[PDB]
Amino acid sequence: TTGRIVAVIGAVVDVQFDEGLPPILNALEVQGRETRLVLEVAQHLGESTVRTIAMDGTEGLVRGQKVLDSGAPIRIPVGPETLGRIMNVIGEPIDERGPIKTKQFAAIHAEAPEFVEMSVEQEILVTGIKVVDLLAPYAKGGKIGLFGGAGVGKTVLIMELINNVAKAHGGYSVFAGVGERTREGNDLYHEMIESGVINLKDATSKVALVYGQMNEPPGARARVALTGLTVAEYFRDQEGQDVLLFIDNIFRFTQAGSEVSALLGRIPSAVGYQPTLATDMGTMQERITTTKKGSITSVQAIYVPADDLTDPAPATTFAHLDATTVLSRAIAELGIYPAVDPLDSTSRIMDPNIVGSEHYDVARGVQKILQDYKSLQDIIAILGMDELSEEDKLTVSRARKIQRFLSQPFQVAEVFTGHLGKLVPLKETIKGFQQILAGEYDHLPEQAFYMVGPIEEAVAKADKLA
Amino acid sequence: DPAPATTFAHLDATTVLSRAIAELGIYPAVDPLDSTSRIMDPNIVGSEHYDVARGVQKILQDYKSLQDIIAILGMDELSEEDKLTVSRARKIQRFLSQPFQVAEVFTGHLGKLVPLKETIKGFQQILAGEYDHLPEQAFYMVGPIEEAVAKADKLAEEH
Amino acid sequence: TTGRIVAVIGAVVDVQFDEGLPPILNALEVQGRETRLVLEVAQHLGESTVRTIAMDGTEGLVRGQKVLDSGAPIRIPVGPETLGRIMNVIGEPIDERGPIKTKQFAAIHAEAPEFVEMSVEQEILVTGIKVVDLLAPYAKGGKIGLFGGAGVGKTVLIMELINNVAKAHGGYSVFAGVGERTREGNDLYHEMIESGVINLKDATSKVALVYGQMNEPPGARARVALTGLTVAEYFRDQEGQDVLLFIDNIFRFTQAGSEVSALLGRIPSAVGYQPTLATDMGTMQERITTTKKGSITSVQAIYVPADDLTDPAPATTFAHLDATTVLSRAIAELGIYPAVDPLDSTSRIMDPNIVGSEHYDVARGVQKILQDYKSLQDIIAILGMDELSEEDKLTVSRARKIQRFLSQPFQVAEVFTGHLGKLVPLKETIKGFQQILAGEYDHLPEQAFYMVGPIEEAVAKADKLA
Amino acid sequence: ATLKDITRRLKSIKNIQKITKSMKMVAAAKLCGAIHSSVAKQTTSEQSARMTAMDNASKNASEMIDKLTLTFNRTRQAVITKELIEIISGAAAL
Amino acid sequence: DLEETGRVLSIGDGIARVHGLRNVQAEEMVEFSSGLKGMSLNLEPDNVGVVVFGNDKLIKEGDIVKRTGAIVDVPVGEELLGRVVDALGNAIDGKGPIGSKARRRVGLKAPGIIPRISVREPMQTGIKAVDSLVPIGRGQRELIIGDRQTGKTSIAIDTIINQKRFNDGTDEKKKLYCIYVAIGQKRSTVAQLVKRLTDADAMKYTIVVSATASDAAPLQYLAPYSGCSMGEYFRDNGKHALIIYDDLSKQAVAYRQMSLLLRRPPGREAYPGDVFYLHSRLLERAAKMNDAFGGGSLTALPVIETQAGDVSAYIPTNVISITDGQIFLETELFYKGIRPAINVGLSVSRVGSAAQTRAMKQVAGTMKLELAQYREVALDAATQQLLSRGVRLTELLKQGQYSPMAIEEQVAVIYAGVRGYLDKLEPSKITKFENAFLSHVISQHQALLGKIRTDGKISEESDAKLKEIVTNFLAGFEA
Amino acid sequence: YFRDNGKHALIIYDDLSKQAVAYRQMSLLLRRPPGREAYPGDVFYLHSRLLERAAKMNDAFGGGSLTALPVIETQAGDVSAYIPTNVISITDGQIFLETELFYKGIRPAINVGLSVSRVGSAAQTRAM
Amino acid sequence: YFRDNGKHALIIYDDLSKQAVAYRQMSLLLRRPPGREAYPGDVFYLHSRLLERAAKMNDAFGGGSLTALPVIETQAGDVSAYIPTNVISITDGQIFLETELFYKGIRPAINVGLSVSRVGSAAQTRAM
Ligand SMILES: Nc1ncnc2c1ncn2[C@@H]1O[C@H](COP(=O)(O)OP(=O)(O)NP(=O)(O)O)[C@@H](O)[C@H]1O
Ligand SMILES: Nc1ncnc2c1ncn2[C@@H]1O[C@H](COP(=O)(O)OP(=O)(O)NP(=O)(O)O)[C@@H](O)[C@H]1O
Ligand SMILES: [Mg+2]
Ligand SMILES: [Mg+2]
Repeated sequence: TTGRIVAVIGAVVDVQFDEGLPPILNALEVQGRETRLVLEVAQHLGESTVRTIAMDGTEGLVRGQKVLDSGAPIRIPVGPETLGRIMNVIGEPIDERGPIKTKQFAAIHAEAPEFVEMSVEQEILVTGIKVVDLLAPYAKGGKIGLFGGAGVGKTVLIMELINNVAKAHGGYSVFAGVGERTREGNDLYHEMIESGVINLKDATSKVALVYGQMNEPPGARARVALTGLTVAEYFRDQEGQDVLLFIDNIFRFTQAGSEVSALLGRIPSAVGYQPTLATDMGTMQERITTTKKGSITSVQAIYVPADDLTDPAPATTFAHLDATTVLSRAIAELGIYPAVDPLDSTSRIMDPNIVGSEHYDVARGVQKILQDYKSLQDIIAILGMDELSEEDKLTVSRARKIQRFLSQPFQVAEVFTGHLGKLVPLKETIKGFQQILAGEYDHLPEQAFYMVGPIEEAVAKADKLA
Repeated sequence: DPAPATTFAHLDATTVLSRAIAELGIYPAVDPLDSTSRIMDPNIVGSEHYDVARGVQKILQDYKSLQDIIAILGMDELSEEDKLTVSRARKIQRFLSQPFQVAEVFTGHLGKLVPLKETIKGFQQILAGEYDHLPEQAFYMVGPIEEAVAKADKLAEEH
Repeated sequence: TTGRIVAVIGAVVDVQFDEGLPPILNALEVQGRETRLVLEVAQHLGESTVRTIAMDGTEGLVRGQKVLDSGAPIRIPVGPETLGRIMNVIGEPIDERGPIKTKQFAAIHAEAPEFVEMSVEQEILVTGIKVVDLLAPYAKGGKIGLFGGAGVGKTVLIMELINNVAKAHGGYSVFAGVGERTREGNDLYHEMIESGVINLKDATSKVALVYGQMNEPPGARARVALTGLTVAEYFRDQEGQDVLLFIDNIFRFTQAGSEVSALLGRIPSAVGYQPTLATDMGTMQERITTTKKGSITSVQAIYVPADDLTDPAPATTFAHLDATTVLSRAIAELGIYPAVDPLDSTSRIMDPNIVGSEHYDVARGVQKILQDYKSLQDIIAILGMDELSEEDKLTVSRARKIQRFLSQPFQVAEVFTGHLGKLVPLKETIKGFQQILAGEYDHLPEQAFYMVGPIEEAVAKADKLA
Repeated sequence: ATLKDITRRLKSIKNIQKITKSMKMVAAAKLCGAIHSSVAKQTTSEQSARMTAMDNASKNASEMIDKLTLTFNRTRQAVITKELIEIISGAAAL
Repeated sequence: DLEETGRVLSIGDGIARVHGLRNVQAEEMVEFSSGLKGMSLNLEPDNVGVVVFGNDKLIKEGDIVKRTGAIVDVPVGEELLGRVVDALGNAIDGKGPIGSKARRRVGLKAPGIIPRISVREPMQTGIKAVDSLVPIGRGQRELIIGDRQTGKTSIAIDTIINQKRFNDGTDEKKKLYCIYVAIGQKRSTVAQLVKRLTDADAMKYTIVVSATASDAAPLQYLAPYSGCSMGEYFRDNGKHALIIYDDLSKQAVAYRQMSLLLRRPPGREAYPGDVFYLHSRLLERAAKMNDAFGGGSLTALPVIETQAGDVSAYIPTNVISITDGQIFLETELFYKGIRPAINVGLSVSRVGSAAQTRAMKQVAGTMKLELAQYREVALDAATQQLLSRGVRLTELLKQGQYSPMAIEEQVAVIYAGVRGYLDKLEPSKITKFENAFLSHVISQHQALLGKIRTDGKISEESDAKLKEIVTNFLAGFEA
Repeated sequence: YFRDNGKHALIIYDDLSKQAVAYRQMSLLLRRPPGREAYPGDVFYLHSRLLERAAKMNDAFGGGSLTALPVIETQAGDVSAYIPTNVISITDGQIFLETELFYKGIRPAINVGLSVSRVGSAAQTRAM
Repeated sequence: YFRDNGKHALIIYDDLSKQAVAYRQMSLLLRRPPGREAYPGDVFYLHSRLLERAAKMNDAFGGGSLTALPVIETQAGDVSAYIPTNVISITDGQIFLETELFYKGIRPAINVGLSVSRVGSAAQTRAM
């Protein structure tokens, strides 16, 4: 049956049907248009009229324009032929490499795994990053979130994690660009074709790319995540493999939701967001998961608007994570990269029965001395360090070498650090710190532990300083 | 907050409780500097009753002023005159606390009930300087000013 | 065309015109009232009904009461005969000196000069007041933020400026009392009469008064700045003068705006102001600049909310300022008049490319010597003013000569001070301080520079006092 | 951040600020940095150091107050803005 | 006729409700009686909401409305160079009609992933600090953020004025057409701006789109987009452009007015939820095309005004989370005399390195480091030598206004500070030394500068000679 | 009445704060448009017209006067709050009271540094 | 059911905050005006209604019970925020955990300073 547009406001389009009303989520195709314009049915307004959301610009639409009911949600290609390709919200290829001939197609909307499909296996995923490896190890099959403010470190980190992890990965990965910088996809795409994780000739590619950058309208940015998500689900279930799913900024999925919620006729919730922020988010995050049928190690970059971690968006994101890496501008401004907050990043894997007592005991040693140094910062700012006991000065000193020894030069950032990248092993990181704590290096200067790999390179740099 | 701020003018006497005070284990946690009463006039309670009250409140306000000064300096800079009031503030502060018959199950002590006159005397004497030889603890959670000395004694013998 | 009041909700009135509908900003005349009640159009609600904001009480109005479309917006008397007179919001004389017999009339709502009508030359409006002309020059056709509460020389600096600009520039002046207190409004009137700027006898008046009393509704208080603006415009576009516009409390204009906005049921923006904040400030502020014909410079008194410079009101106002004259009790006490702070008052135009390299280096030298002397204060008092090197003893001395030379006797003070006021040309001030800085006048006593005019009167005053 | 808390730290640091500036002068007239520090670990000086110490301490507090106050107003503006949006959402929900 | 027409049902709040126009397209330009133009924003069952591009007080109930049958677009082309127009493209410099023969929608979506390539061509601002520590690349976006009166607008003007040395060349692949959008500023400043540009002989390769404080919100809301389309013209046709949105901060509050007026739910700082999309879509249009798409580009230096240096504010962080770097201008550095007041330690160029000339890379590569060591330590011969370099290099980055340097002269002046021919000199003089040293090299060594301008590198041959030119200058320098 | 008949009257409005509170209630119950602190947009117009009504009339009108003393209850001393702001401006001066000065002993509790009459010495005999 | 059959049940409401969240979302889409931080007017009643059901029945009613340990989440540690104070002013005390004590090594991060039980002694065995 034929539906007709009866109203258009930005990205919300009301379509009235005279016969056969399209159910919610059903994807309607707008007629009379140059490129495919999909509307997603969001609600039944009554009077045979449905309110939808456009997956692309709605410029040019005219009331009375015909809209077709595809009879199903937004279905995208899933399968091995997606690998090495770049697709948009609605699964159309955008890498100028022609149709994506997959057998199966998949709806980008699906129910999350049931409670009986849940996995309880915890097994660390060492990353080579001392701060993450140490204080809040990532977990294979786990949900890693990387919170960070504008320009703090999310991207570079996700990139390093793709370097230090993805490459040494035996399986398929899915990178979902959501509301970020298009030239970044550009960067990523060409960095992958280089390293070879993407192959344009032989069919050996291992990465599937879904993109809906900050140039896209709210409806897209609001669903791209589900698309990348859906492409990851195929690899997990319909193939039972270990799937890596990177998503640079899932916060954009929520932000986008707010733009359209406005137009949908919803009274706004706290801070202007939509009422459905929590649920909307749940029905998505819950699909990003490991089941008994397969695994998904997801790494999600999370933007903190106005650097406010209490903002409904990020706030609401923590409960969905198995591991959190909180980046701080204050730390970044002291030139500590990655600007990871030693005292606000967590991992369900930070358990002695899981990473050992030596690992756990050092981790807590570090979060204790830094915590104790942090509580002294009040006194240091007013009365300097001449008003601290002899004991205090000692911790302050070890904290400062620990803080710096937490930094690390990543390959993906060599241009800004002016140092060759470093990949530190786990034992080496445990060791390095056990030592700084035990006072073993209380004779070396702070600046010696800054921007270095293992502890050994902390010493080398010390001699050079003489 | 609107709710409480609108409720004040409806009262002829207000007793304000203070987390800060309760936190210093002082009960009732009544704020001495924020609890007021309409009859707090010398021509209704007499001059003796009034003066002591304001005398309490003042030394307690002065003590708040030294809270800061000593917060950076330490207890060894105040002239023997000021550090003297600090030492009385503490005692007057502590003497305002009082065990309740209704709060036995909490404190574990025997609730006391103080007659007015014994209260004024009680604070009249402390402000006088009389009990500057007794330890603060002696005034914490007691009845009339006597138990203070008594407790202070039970305190001397135990040492 | 005649309308009929169909809705009155406080200072808001909706009128229904059966045939001809009055455009937005068009003044309507209420029929059947003792005084004149003007309703300024604000919206076309539809159904031949228009909404408006009353310029005076709305008590007595009845649904059905007749209303007349004045054909255009609020028009007021313009031209010479307005000077010395105190005008109401709508153009009515409120000084009870009868009618304001003018042959001309103008609308309070006029688009700002077009881009071509713009001056591209940066000229400095000489006030004859040393500190002003030397440390914070008044951009001809620029806005200057007058900072300082009351009892600091405000009313005196305002009139003096009126005098000087008149004596050395032929241009008149207008005073828009936005949200004035009837009390100070009265005080100012007579304080001006006894100062010469206003003459109730011979047409020698140099200023036109326009008032917007607090007891007047937000609608009224919002338009005054424009009424007084329209008055000043006549003298710029009709007599090619370089007028001077005084807006005492530009803030209360802003606030006046928000109240209108709210009354009209618009959704406030951050901090409760009107969404239109910047545009309300734009449309008006932009009518103040240098045109091919002449120019209007305006001194607007500013109120910083909660002492917060970032609060919307001021921050929206600082976008339109070229200078700031800061009055200071600290200065007023020392007996230094005008009590203009030589270090807090500033100018955008204080640039070599604009005020000449010469003028620049002088203003800079004076700013730096004061800064140097202001620091020394500590040492001088504590460490004793006995161990001051040669370079340290001259600074303090010279600075003091400068600091006092910054004082100036106003011609409008003659009435009480019993001292001939002085109007220093830019040339004299530059050289005056230029020399003091050299040391040419170090062999003179401080009081020699206190309360004088050109540098000459400094030496002449020195010998007499020996 | 909370207006109640910021207001608490500002007052508290404005106080400290006053007391430290006062000590700098007394010292000037006559904690002393790392003076007692050095000799133990191993007047003119003593006062020198005390002058210096309180001085810096005085600045360090003012630079701190200067930063709290900005946070004060930012946060002051935010609270008003919040209270208002709440007030209107209810009205626009009627 | 209600298929291509409509009467105005109501006009107030800034949005005009039109009856009819049964055939209008969303985002379609429409024309009123008074000649004023609008855009179809909201298509509803019984009316059409029209954003009005201009004074909406001129619209009255009943007014006829007509379809232009077109989605909002603006004139585009080389004929716009040396001109001043308003958001709609209407010339406003009295100089008459525009010889425009092409048009382009202002809302065109930006290039996707495929057609791009990492910036790689220099976007020489002529500013020492910038072109050495925060190197911009053609096609990149570099936010210019700082407080009011910090020097933001200069960073940009000196940049436009710098290009002249390139456009008066022969090779179209090195020229840089410029576009300066004026949003929310005062006409006078614009007036004063082009007049300045004219004197520097910059306006001929410059377009100036203006939507000042007097212009209705929508106009200001729009302006940036129109200037972009014009910039895109050069981008997509193999040419290089540089668009400057002089503060989007004002385009944001202008949008906020329409949002709050259209009753869209207020969020953080009362702004709408889309104040980010507003800036992300616009700025995504700035880009570096690869050879298979023309190889041209569009560099955007947007400006953001912070409140008391609070870069964590809502808008400031949005744009930051869009652009490829920020140039922080500190108020304290400004009133302290450091001009340009570029807080180096905070500023960045996430993509300008590869684009930086090999010349700078050499000297400036070591300079970012020496300023690193200095920023840290700011007795002992070690650190004493670091503080000396620091205050000298710092005075080097000091620069005047309206006088952009040439990339080769920079490496020359910088070359000094890095190798150490300033160690023995005193601070107060380093600037006096510069003006003297630079005017000296320019005059007596066009060759060396020319070989560096031409090799974009300070070869071992150019280096040895540049060492001479500096050593034998210190001698004859009058303290 | 006294102001118009050569007589002088001093009027005290105990907390206009409360009056405003009442006005708002009516405003919001009628559904007018709410603003800062939910107060109607003309709340300022409410106090301005009341406070101006006070005046020192001219000998021609009798010489009578109506002096006003409105009271404003601040919260935690926030004077930068909507109504306090309002009134502060509308009136000619302020006598600031404070708890600290109180329990300290300074009674009445007036802050000589913060309180201010713009009329100053005008109404202060030379003796004073 | 247990509390009404001479048996004792211990209930854990793992996160009333999220519960408050969902409640708000529902109310918002039922078109009831929003409020403080956008929650419903009766968010207080949302929890007070649930927690009262926890109780110690007398022997005439079986003598059973139902004890609750509702868990509340705060942001930036603000026990002084809406919901958080809503519940606190309901339950008979509260156990407060802090991140500060957590890193110092104090696990379980229970800050005695703010943690109380309005039952106190009433709920402890002789020996302990
Ligand atoms: N590991 C790192 N080493 C050195 N510099 C870093 C590192 N991480 C971040 N940075 C710096 O911060 C800048 C940008 O960080 P980036 O990875 O883009 O942040 P982001 O989280 O993605 N922010 P955004 O996307 O704008 O919200 C880089 O240009 C670097 O200067
Ligand atoms: N490189 C420079 N050297 C010296 N002075 C400079 C320089 N750049 C700017 N200025 C001065 O600073 C003033 C204004 O700077 P401007 O370019 O407008 O800064 P802005 O950040 O854009 N502020 P604004 O546009 O007024 O909000 C000018 O009047 C110049 O005198
Ligand atoms: Mg990123
Ligand atoms: Mg600027």
